[PDB]
Amino acid sequence: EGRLTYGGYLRLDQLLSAQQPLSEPAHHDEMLFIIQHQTSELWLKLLAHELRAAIVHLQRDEVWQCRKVLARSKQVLRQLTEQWSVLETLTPSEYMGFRDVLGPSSGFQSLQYRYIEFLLGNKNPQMLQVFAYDPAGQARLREVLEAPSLYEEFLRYLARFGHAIPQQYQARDWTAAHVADDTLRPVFERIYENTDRYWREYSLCEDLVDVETQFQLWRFRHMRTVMRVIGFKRGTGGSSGVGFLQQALALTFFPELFDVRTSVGV
Amino acid sequence: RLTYGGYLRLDQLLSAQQPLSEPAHHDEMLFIIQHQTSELWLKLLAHELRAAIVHLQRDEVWQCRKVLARSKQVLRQLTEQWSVLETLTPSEYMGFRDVLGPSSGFQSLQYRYIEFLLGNKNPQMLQVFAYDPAGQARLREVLEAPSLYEEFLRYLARFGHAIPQQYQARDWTAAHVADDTLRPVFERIYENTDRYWREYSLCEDLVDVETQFQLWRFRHMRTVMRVIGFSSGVGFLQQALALTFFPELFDVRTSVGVDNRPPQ
Amino acid sequence: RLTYGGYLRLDQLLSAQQPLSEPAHHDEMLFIIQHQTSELWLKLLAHELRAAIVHLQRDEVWQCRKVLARSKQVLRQLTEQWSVLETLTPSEYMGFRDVLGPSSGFQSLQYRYIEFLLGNKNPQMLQVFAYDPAGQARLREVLEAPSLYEEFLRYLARFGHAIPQQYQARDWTAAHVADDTLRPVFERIYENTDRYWREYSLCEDLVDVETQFQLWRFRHMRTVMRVIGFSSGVGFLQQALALTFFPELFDVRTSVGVDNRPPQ
Amino acid sequence: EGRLTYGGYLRLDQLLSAQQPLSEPAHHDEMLFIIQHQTSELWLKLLAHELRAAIVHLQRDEVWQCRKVLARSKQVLRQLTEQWSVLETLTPSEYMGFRDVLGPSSGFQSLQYRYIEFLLGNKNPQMLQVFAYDPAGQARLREVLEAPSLYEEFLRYLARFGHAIPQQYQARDWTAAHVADDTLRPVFERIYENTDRYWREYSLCEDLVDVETQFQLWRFRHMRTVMRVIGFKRGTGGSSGVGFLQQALALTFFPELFDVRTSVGV
Ligand code: HEM
Ligand code: HEM
Ligand code: HEM
Ligand code: HEM
Ligand SMILES: N[C@@H](Cc1c[nH]c2ccccc12)C(=O)O
Ligand SMILES: N[C@@H](Cc1c[nH]c2ccccc12)C(=O)O
Ligand SMILES: N[C@@H](Cc1c[nH]c2ccccc12)C(=O)O
Ligand SMILES: N[C@@H](Cc1c[nH]c2ccccc12)C(=O)O
Ligand SMILES: N[C@@H](Cc1c[nH]c2ccccc12)C(=O)O
Ligand SMILES: N[C@@H](Cc1c[nH]c2ccccc12)C(=O)O
Ligand SMILES: N[C@@H](Cc1c[nH]c2ccccc12)C(=O)O
Ligand SMILES: N[C@@H](Cc1c[nH]c2ccccc12)C(=O)O
Ligand SMILES: [Mn+2]
Ligand SMILES: [Mn+2]
Ligand SMILES: [Mn+2]
Ligand SMILES: [Mn+2]
Repeated sequence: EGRLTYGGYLRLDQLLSAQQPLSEPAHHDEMLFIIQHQTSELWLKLLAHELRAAIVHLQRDEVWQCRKVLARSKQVLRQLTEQWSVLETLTPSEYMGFRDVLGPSSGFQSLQYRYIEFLLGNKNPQMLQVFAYDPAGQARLREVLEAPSLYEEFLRYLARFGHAIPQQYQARDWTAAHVADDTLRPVFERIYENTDRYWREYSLCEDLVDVETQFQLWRFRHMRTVMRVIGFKRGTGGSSGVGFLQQALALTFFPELFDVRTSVGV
Repeated sequence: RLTYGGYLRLDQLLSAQQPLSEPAHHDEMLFIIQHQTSELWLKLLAHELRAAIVHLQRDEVWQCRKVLARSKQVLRQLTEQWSVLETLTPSEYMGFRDVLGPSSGFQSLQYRYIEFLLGNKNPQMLQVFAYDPAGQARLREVLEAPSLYEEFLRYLARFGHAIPQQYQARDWTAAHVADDTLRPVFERIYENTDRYWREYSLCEDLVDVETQFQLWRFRHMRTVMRVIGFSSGVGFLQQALALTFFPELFDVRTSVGVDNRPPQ
Repeated sequence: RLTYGGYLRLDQLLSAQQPLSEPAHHDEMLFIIQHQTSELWLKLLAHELRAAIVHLQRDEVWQCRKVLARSKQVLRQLTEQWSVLETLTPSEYMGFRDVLGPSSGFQSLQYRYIEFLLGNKNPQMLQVFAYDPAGQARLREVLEAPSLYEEFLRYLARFGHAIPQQYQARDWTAAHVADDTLRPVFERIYENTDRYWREYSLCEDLVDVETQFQLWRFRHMRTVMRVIGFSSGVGFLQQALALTFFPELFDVRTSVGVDNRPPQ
Repeated sequence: EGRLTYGGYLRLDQLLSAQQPLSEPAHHDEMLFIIQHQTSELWLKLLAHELRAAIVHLQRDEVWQCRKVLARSKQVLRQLTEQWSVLETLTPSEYMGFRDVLGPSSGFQSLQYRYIEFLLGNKNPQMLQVFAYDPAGQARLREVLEAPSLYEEFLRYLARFGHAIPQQYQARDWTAAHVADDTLRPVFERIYENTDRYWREYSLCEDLVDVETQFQLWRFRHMRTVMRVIGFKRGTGGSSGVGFLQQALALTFFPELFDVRTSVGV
């Protein structure tokens, strides 16, 4: 159909022909497994689309626009987090009926997910290997890898307005994951200590805290779902499974924002 | 097949987002993805509802309930996701709505499948799918088969319930009409849950499914209202809220009351 | 004050659940707690909405938005919690509904406060609170004061917007009537968000608040429908869905369209 | 008003006069702080009410009734978990405006919460000390402490139907928290390996997994909220704060149910 019809515009012939279970005979629960991932991948694509715009707004000092885009980003992350409730209706007995059809593949190979991790700041050049089979996508990942993260662009925004931001944030090896910077503590303390004056900065700090918290919630529900489905069995990717996902919850995108809590109003 | 992206056919899935606006409008991606995620969930919902029907045809109560439990969760995601589209403002929509066609989800085959399966049969709807004789035939099969509700009634008939003989054979293509003779049947079930726990649990599962479906319809309407404002249009969506899949289940609420409980 | 239970006054709070059924019916506790949690949330909502009004009176936009953000979250909890009551079946309710009085949340003072604050003023409602002259007077104060919406309009008037002079002084006890002269005002705001971002963001916050409130009304109605089935009754709840707090905000959707964007 | 009026039935004069902020002047955000806890305490009271009934149903082999009560229990836990989203709008700058008015009190002193923990199996006789000031409530906690938990009643249910349940579960020191029992693995493996036959047991196992998962989600959101409000500052109760809440996520009510995942369909 033409791009002006409902199905043609949405390219449903292509979208709705992408569900191909491998189990033989076809296991009833494999459709859920596939759709759970595909809906997530679509939301991740939208999330990346929105986050990229949030970065551009920050670079241009467009605060309200940045916040609006981040508001939608939070709603998308919330859908990604809420949907785990569907997959939790998948029991170990059902999963073991087709887990074998799956190869040594895993979410590790999710290009879109890695894209988000990179955009938020959890850079990992060593992650470019898993996508060696695909140079095209690998290239797009490299771009974000070599560019300032959402968090670093926020720091650059603060720098443009006279905040005491270290000179290194003007230019450095962006491919290296951000490391907790103690010198940023006084910067955020000032913001939280005078919110009427630094309302723009204050609102953005809380938006970032919201984003990270929602992301961690996604990681937690992910881990808990894996736990109830495969328990402590090793993952098809090669990790310890739950153990590895448990360590992921220890990661932090915006450490200084959480650390400042300990000194606010001291 | 062997890799994450290969198994999930992501090259195909992630190349299905093609905005028409040019210069490309930032908010068109949301418009597309909002529909596509919904279509994927609707496909899963049909997959599960078909299984629920099979379980009823096999007198498999707990299995039917488990499948319906997942169905409720899928309907819940479809309902909750409207919150994302609510961030689409009139200012943003007016920037790309002009390049879009004049259709809506009214043209969704997957959605019509759900309506049909639940019992809201409409032979006239087959016309809109004339362009697709394949999907038209696939939809006609559901149209000619008993709905999820009618299969529940047939299940009840197989176990002593006073289900009218008409439910054994009739023109299933016609949408179910409220049957007052079913009132005593549901009253007996709700008035003796200790004995009719299977039937009672299924009745409540159906009420859950319909209620969640109505919530989807309401959130849909409220989202459309805040985007384009106020048959067809939002008026048609308002009328959809007056539709009911399992009327007798809601009607029985007004007459249940016999107390068959033992000494307490 | 010094201890957890003392500070939260739990001895008082947790001794307020007194079922009337005897023998006590297991499901009456839910009925009570469902109402009490809602009343607590409504109290917080009034607390926040009052603050939102103060911020508008002080031209404090970001503060108003932050308070409204919390208000939306409170309304969301009030809406989501209906899922708990949906597990109350007709079979269970018929076991204790007889000992209950003939009233409903229509008699909720806290709820009426919210309706009034949002603009749905009704002097006649003061009568139902005649038994409580104190609460009647506290409610009358909100009745005689500009609503959250009218304070938003007054804020707009202070900054060059073509707000009618009538909004400077009038009988606030009367519910706001749809004003077509406000259409060009909101069109200008939505057609130049780069300049009117403050106004644009507040307009959308109000649409969010009203939409979430309507979702609460809908879930309320659907829950009542599945418990007791189908002016007064569910018919009255159905009519409540036709009420609107900020009509002009929804109406402008049908006429926005001027494109003031720079070259792109 | 009489118990037949709306306000009289719900005892609103008493319920709505229980919000007494201590800050001076009255801090705007203290009302949220109080109401957030009071709504939670009301849901916890309902949860305990429902869980007690679930236990009675299990003792009487009333499976569908038990499941229905657990379904409502899950919905209540979901409300308790979802509401954290309201409290997350409370920033460090707002909280520090009245955190001082609060004494050395903490959720540790929540009798209703401890009641739930005990009912689920996380027994701790040493926790009877914190409620020494209140012998009345302390007594009610002791009852559940000395009685079989929800999980142990499930095991006793399985025992009544011929499942290979250890004799110790017929009578033992219930005040002692349940310890992971390896001998239960074969019992749950059999259930998950033949769900058509053991559908009753299967459904109950999944209900318990649902309950524990939802409870852990509550613990996680609790911890994340504390993290964004007070950061890594020590709690008013006396613990490390986030660190302590982090260890709480390591606790498990029904270990055998999660451990069996590793051997299901081996
Ligand atoms: C049956 C349900 C699921 C199970 C058992 C499961 C299991 C796992 C395991 C064991 C890992 C660790 C790597 C390995 O050794 O394989 C992993 C990683 C990952 N999974 Fe899941 N998964 C499930 C569903 C999902 C869904 C629906 C998504 C959404 C697209 C997803 C996204 C991811 C991602 C993005 C990683 C990489 C994380 C990182 O590098 O931190 N998984 N999964
Ligand atoms: C802001 C975006 C949207 C607008 C303005 C809109 C508008 C409408 C309107 C006016 C109708 C009534 C029938 C007609 O006149 O064509 C309709 C129906 C429908 N729409 Fe929406 N829609 C939007 C987004 C969506 C999304 C994301 C979905 C999910 C796939 C969806 C699904 C449907 C369905 C399934 C019907 C058929 C309902 C029925 O036959 O009762 N729409 N839409
Ligand atoms: C199964 C239990 C419930 C039933 C059968 C029920 C029924 C009704 C009915 C029939 C009305 C219409 C006015 C009237 O005729 O009195 C009403 C109004 C109302 N109810 Fe519900 N209700 C229930 C639970 C609740 C709960 C838990 C709340 C939360 C506090 C609540 C809040 C309200 C409010 C605020 C109104 C006034 C609405 C308005 O004036 O638009 N109800 N209820
Ligand atoms: C401003 C928000 C909050 C903060 C900063 C906070 C902080 C803390 C901290 C630091 C602890 C550890 C013990 C200590 O050293 O004090 C704790 C424990 C606890 N809190 Fe929270 N809390 C908050 C809100 C809530 C709410 C709304 C509830 C719901 C009633 C709650 C329930 C509990 C419970 C039940 C424990 C005991 C847990 C256990 O023994 O595992 N808290 N809280
Ligand atoms: N972060 C929350 C609360 C919030 C709204 N506006 C704010 C401004 C500043 C700080 C926090 C907020 C939200 O985005 O809803
Ligand atoms: N890694 C998962 C399997 C898996 C989860 N999601 C996937 C998506 C595609 C392929 C495999 C997977 C496991 O250990 O069972
Ligand atoms: N029908 C809308 C556009 C639209 C809504 N939903 C759609 C789905 C697909 C394509 C277009 C649409 C219009 O008036 O233009
Ligand atoms: N219908 C609700 C409540 C429920 C659970 N089990 C039931 C059995 C019978 C009737 C209602 C129920 C649910 O599915 O969660
Ligand atoms: N009005 C209902 C009972 C009821 C509903 N909500 C209430 C709140 C409080 C007291 C009673 C009620 C009846 O017909 O009896
Ligand atoms: N109203 C939505 C979306 C939004 C965020 N910021 C905005 C600014 C202007 C208009 C809309 C928005 C929200 O509050 O999340
Ligand atoms: N545990 C999920 C899924 C479920 C429903 N019925 C079941 C029966 C057996 C196992 C799991 C289920 C729920 O309660 O909704
Ligand atoms: N323990 C919390 C204070 C707290 C949270 N909830 C409470 C309820 C009552 C009294 C104190 C509290 C802190 O460290 O800040
Ligand atoms: Mn059979
Ligand atoms: Mn009768
Ligand atoms: Mn000022
Ligand atoms: Mn005009």
